[PDB]
Amino acid sequence: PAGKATTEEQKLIEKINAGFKAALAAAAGVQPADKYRTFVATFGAASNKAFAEGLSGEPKGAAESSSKAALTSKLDAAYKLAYKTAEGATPEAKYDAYVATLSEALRIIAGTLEVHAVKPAAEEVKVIPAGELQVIEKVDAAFKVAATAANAAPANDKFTVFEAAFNDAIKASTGGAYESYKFIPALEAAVKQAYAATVATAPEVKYTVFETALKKAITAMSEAQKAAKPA
Repeated sequence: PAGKATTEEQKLIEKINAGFKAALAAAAGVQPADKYRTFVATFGAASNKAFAEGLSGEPKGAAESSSKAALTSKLDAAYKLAYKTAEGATPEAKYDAYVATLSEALRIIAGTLEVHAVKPAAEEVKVIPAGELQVIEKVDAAFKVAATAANAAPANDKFTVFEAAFNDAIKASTGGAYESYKFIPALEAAVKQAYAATVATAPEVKYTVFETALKKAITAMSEAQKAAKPA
């Protein structure tokens, strides 16, 4: 699990620079001669060292050489292509241009070997479901003032009071937060039954159903705090 992020190529590409610098750096400061032999002959050793240090297999992937082929094919291609151009390049600056050419070719490889994942909207959890359940404490309490102050109704407006405090009390205390019965899903649908039930129901528990189901439903949701039954 996330054992390693970088790879031998990506990781090594930073080390080969030192080998190359030893050769490229040695190119200048020396006599007009011997500057050519080292640039071509020292590169052989420098590239061999990285390759000799990039020894990897990774049987997990089907690729065995293709992964390293990209590094060497492009690396040698630019090197040989960059040098080859020097032969045709204008003697006005064929050597400086030649050396500069690799650096760019060599630098871009670091940009082409980048994972390049970029996955907008990877689907992340905005909020933990375990929380926001505690607020049920107030909901259960605030429910009382809805039950009594409603009961005082003369058999009229009784619901209105609930719809008043239920929608208000929840929002009024927390106006700037969860403005609407959403803090805990299921209510939006489950509540809807209330109007589907308190219309055609036996004439005896018409209110009791409303009192019992709401309290009962909210209680079940109470057990959620104990355990959210996580995978």
